[PDB]
Amino acid sequence: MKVRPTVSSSRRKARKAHFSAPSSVRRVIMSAPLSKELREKYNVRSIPIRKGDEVQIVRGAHKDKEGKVTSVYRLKYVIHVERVTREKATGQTVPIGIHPSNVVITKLHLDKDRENILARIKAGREQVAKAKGK
Amino acid sequence: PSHKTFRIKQKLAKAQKQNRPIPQWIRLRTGNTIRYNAKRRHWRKTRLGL
Amino acid sequence: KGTSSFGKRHNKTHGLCRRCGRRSLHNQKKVCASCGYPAAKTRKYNWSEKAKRRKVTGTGRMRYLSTVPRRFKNGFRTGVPKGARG
Amino acid sequence: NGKVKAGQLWSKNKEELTKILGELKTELSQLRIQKISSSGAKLNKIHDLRKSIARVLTVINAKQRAQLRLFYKNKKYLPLDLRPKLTRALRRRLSKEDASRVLEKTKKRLTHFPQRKYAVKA
RNA sequence: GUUGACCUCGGAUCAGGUAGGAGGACCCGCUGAACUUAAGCAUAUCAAUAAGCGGAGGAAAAGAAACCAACAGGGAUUGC
RNA sequence: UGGGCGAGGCUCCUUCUGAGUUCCCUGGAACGGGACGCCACAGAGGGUGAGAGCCCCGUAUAGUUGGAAGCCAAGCCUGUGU
RNA sequence: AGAGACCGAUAGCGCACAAGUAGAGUGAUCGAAAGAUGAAAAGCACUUUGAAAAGAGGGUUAAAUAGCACGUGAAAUUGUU
RNA sequence: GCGUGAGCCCGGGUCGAACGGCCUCUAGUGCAGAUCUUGGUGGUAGUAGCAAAUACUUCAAUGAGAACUUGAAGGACCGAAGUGGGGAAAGGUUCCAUGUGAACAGCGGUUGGACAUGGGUUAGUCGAUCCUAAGCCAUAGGGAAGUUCCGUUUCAAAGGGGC
RNA sequence: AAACUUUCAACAACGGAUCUCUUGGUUCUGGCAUCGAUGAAGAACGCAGCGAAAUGCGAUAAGUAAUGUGAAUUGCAGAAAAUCAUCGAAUCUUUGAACGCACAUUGCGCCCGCCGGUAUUCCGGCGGGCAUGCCUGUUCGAGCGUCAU
Ligand SMILES: [Mg+2]
Ligand SMILES: [Mg+2]
Ligand SMILES: [Mg+2]
Ligand SMILES: [Mg+2]
Ligand SMILES: [Mg+2]
Ligand SMILES: [Mg+2]
Ligand SMILES: [Mg+2]
Ligand SMILES: [Mg+2]
Ligand SMILES: [Mg+2]
Ligand SMILES: [Mg+2]
Ligand SMILES: [Mg+2]
Ligand SMILES: [Mg+2]
Ligand SMILES: [Mg+2]
Ligand SMILES: [Mg+2]
Ligand SMILES: [Mg+2]
Ligand SMILES: [Mg+2]
Ligand SMILES: [Mg+2]
Ligand SMILES: [Mg+2]
Ligand SMILES: [Mg+2]
Ligand SMILES: [Mg+2]
Ligand SMILES: [Mg+2]
Ligand SMILES: [Mg+2]
Ligand SMILES: [Mg+2]
Ligand SMILES: [Mg+2]
Ligand SMILES: [Mg+2]
Ligand SMILES: [Mg+2]
Ligand SMILES: [Mg+2]
Ligand SMILES: [Mg+2]
Ligand SMILES: [Mg+2]
Ligand SMILES: [Mg+2]
Ligand SMILES: [Mg+2]
Ligand SMILES: [Mg+2]
Ligand SMILES: [Mg+2]
Ligand SMILES: [Mg+2]
Ligand SMILES: [Mg+2]
Ligand SMILES: [Mg+2]
Ligand SMILES: [Mg+2]
Ligand SMILES: [Mg+2]
Ligand SMILES: [Mg+2]
Ligand SMILES: [Mg+2]
Ligand SMILES: [Mg+2]
Ligand SMILES: [Mg+2]
Ligand SMILES: [Mg+2]
Ligand SMILES: [Mg+2]
Ligand SMILES: [Mg+2]
Ligand SMILES: [Mg+2]
Ligand SMILES: [Mg+2]
Ligand SMILES: [Mg+2]
Ligand SMILES: [Mg+2]
Ligand SMILES: [Mg+2]
Ligand SMILES: [Mg+2]
Ligand SMILES: [Mg+2]
Ligand SMILES: [Mg+2]
Ligand SMILES: [Mg+2]
Ligand SMILES: [Mg+2]
Ligand SMILES: [Mg+2]
Ligand SMILES: [Mg+2]
Ligand SMILES: [Mg+2]
Ligand SMILES: [Mg+2]
Ligand SMILES: [Mg+2]
Ligand SMILES: [Mg+2]
Ligand SMILES: [Mg+2]
Ligand SMILES: [Mg+2]
Ligand SMILES: [Mg+2]
Ligand SMILES: [Mg+2]
Ligand SMILES: [Mg+2]
Ligand SMILES: [Mg+2]
Ligand SMILES: [Mg+2]
Ligand SMILES: [Mg+2]
Ligand SMILES: [Mg+2]
Ligand SMILES: [Mg+2]
Ligand SMILES: [Mg+2]
Ligand SMILES: [Mg+2]
Repeated sequence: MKVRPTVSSSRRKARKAHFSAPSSVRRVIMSAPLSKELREKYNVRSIPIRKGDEVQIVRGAHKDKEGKVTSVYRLKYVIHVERVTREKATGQTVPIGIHPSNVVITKLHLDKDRENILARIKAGREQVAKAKGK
Repeated sequence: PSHKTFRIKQKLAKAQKQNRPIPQWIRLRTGNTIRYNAKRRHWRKTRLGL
Repeated sequence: KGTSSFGKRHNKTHGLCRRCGRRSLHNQKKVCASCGYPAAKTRKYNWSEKAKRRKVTGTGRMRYLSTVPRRFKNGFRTGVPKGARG
Repeated sequence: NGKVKAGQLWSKNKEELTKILGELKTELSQLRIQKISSSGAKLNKIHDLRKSIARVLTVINAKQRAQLRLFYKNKKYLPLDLRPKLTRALRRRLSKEDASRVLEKTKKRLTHFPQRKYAVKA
């Protein structure tokens, strides 16, 4: 249950914020879990998804399909996975939009920025665990 | 009339430039709801007030 | 009167006002029927709430007035973030 | 050629910038003239040229205003654009020292009888 | 005698400043109806209201008694 | 009776947050049903292909990473009676 | 900024939409109608008849009697049997 | 199927995401009328009608389709106070070229002032601009609680020529 | 007997009720005090690679600088972030209390300075100025209003 006066449990406000969030907020909204191996390696549970990540689909009709994230369409709150596609009437191939929360990240695109992120998350989680274990 | 002021001529220019159908690629955008130009004006239908 | 007299309608009582843009500037009186130009004060009456709200603040761009709340929130500060190029 | 980064403009003298600006202006101006009569996808380079011109103008203006503020330091009167723009009422209200000025009569009794720190035991 | 003081009154794109408009829910004034009620209607009522005009702020206004009282006396203003 | 510090505290900006997507059935899709687990100072809310605490954002708690220095302040240091 | 024993597209502000908009008036002013395919356009390739609009096959979809005259689809009124 | 009844329940079809019973609480709570409001739809009814301005015809081309497109020919009208050639007000792109499905042109339409895509307005001499008219608005002043009213040269220290 | 009319039923039409939904209203509560001659509110006209409107912006025009984040935007094209957040530096057309005089005119002037045309005088280009009421001060003045030599 919410307590803080700054937090609001209004369904209307929550939906408005979600569906009119700017691109930077949509980045955080479109987070995906890490695989078990990456989670053990980095002590990080979830991260915002990025183009060039390798993911495995764990929900929907395309379960168990793996591939590289080729586009993160924030405007449509979906991602595009390599070879996870569909055919139009003309036979032309179009990507299928997958929500990032329906996939798991099996391999991460890592550059100092993507990593300062992981170090911050790991340090925060470790500190919180230590403080709770005091 | 042939005799026009610059202000009147400028406003006629603006009306002429606004008198057009909407671009086709607009209707292909995600979340688009514009079907047609709803503010279209014709010299025989609706009189513009100068 | 009626149809035959409507054919003599080829003059203009009102032209375009420079202040409000409406075709309400009386061409002979040189006074705007809407905004009261050229009087300094904008014409406004309490018996027309609709007319008041058609031109109250917020119905236009608010080119300058929309930036005041942010400057107030930050305290009308000056200068640059400690450590800025330039 | 193409985009001009603002990072590489802060070290150049006004003259250097104005020169770059000139080239950009010509390039942009020509881009239009050339585009109209030719299939140049560079009809997108006009956005880059316009933004580069804006960047150079911004850098020149910022340098000139910094120099002017340095010049008008410790001067009683400085131009209105250099004067701070808080608010009309804020600029009109009394200064801190004038608002805090008190009479000598008030100052004497404030010196000798201020609000004390006290407690009352139960 | 003229200049020179000082007294008013002026000139100047003189040096530096200030006011206008917006907003006006609330606030301080001015001005000010009639419908209505009275089973009619004129005093009255609506109402010291609506409309009109001037002037502010985050509150405004009021305010440290030419007060209340008549008591064994209270003690600036405001609000419930 | 004048001046100056001032620990320490309250502010402010900023980093960070627990737990299933395990098995079976239906379904285009489980976020439904059944079985077995976990977290809970968090079972507010929202999204995700159907009613999701544990898929994601958030949610609770005082904390914490780094920073600016806005306030208050125990107590100190120091002038001096024309 | 947070809420509700409130209203739920003829309701709720005139306005859930390019609404004080479109439009009317010389003018002061007056002032609407109008939300919903589907999880995803996957928004029907191709063949055939037709001048065309379209039809008939065929295809997509869980579903096309969900086909941009799109959720459901009443009555008045109408056609066929 | 139940109930005297308002109604309640079930079967079948359609459909696609929420909903109901019981006891309390609550109300913007029950429609045939109000020349009720908004919206939709009928009979009338393929009906009234589409009859002022003298009037059309032949061949050919185009086209899916031609009385009202075009060419040629014929027959006619307006008959210089024109159905002619140009302007003022007013309109604002209707002007020109190309193309054209639907809608509009109360019949049709291959045509169009329609729709769509592109073009088109060149001034020292033509106008505006300059002048003053009826008149309007300032100023000095004087009224008015005031929005403002009068005032236009008036109870004003109101300017321009040279070395 | 058909047709026609009517009644009943199935299917198909017409129409948009019903159900469910809701980035919207409405009402209450809490916090805050910040427009403008340093040119506001409002109006006009423009600005995108492909836009008419809405939104945003002002010839630096769907925006520039700066800070933060950290890889997009997306209808197509393109390229090597962003239609991102924040926002302290700037730009900010014609107007508008609107300020040289006007304005139903993109009208007509004056002053200063620079650059050209043989130029203090005319013409052209560029930049900066010229409203009113009032206050303080400055300077130049008027008056037998008045004071001494
Ligand atoms: Mg007449
Ligand atoms: Mg004026
Ligand atoms: Mg507007
Ligand atoms: Mg001066
Ligand atoms: Mg002044
Ligand atoms: Mg005022
Ligand atoms: Mg009576
Ligand atoms: Mg009576
Ligand atoms: Mg009576
Ligand atoms: Mg009274
Ligand atoms: Mg009043
Ligand atoms: Mg208070
Ligand atoms: Mg006060
Ligand atoms: Mg006293
Ligand atoms: Mg008292
Ligand atoms: Mg979490
Ligand atoms: Mg299955
Ligand atoms: Mg759901
Ligand atoms: Mg389950
Ligand atoms: Mg949930
Ligand atoms: Mg409504
Ligand atoms: Mg409706
Ligand atoms: Mg309405
Ligand atoms: Mg009109
Ligand atoms: Mg619908
Ligand atoms: Mg099928
Ligand atoms: Mg159906
Ligand atoms: Mg359906
Ligand atoms: Mg339907
Ligand atoms: Mg029926
Ligand atoms: Mg559904
Ligand atoms: Mg009722
Ligand atoms: Mg009824
Ligand atoms: Mg009845
Ligand atoms: Mg009706
Ligand atoms: Mg009828
Ligand atoms: Mg007939
Ligand atoms: Mg007849
Ligand atoms: Mg006939
Ligand atoms: Mg005839
Ligand atoms: Mg033929
Ligand atoms: Mg004929
Ligand atoms: Mg005749
Ligand atoms: Mg004849
Ligand atoms: Mg004649
Ligand atoms: Mg002619
Ligand atoms: Mg003629
Ligand atoms: Mg005229
Ligand atoms: Mg033509
Ligand atoms: Mg043609
Ligand atoms: Mg017809
Ligand atoms: Mg036809
Ligand atoms: Mg046609
Ligand atoms: Mg043809
Ligand atoms: Mg046209
Ligand atoms: Mg001439
Ligand atoms: Mg001229
Ligand atoms: Mg003159
Ligand atoms: Mg006058
Ligand atoms: Mg006077
Ligand atoms: Mg019967
Ligand atoms: Mg229908
Ligand atoms: Mg409903
Ligand atoms: Mg401005
Ligand atoms: Mg000026
Ligand atoms: Mg000035
Ligand atoms: Mg003139
Ligand atoms: Mg001249
Ligand atoms: Mg020269
Ligand atoms: Mg010159
Ligand atoms: Mg100039
Ligand atoms: Mg001076
Ligand atoms: Mg004198």
